[PDB]
Amino acid sequence: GADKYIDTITGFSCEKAAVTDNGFLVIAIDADSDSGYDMLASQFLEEAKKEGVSGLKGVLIVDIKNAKFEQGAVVGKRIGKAYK
Repeated sequence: GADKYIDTITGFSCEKAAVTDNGFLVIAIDADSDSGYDMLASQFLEEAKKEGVSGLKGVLIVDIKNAKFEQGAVVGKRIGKAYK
């Protein structure tokens, strides 16, 4: 699963992250803008796969300042995205 990867990037290259039930890796950053982070999403997706995280549909970037992490889901505007 993704726990080891998440535990390596948390507080390193993002503030919080989680895999959601629908198969996305959601990464929360201290964003200055409310859109435009697709390139970051693609870099994270590539890195997650390089570190052996399987089964991801994609990476979603959200702003730590407004996202709400719940069990199995993250609520908030996606400020960047990348698909498998």
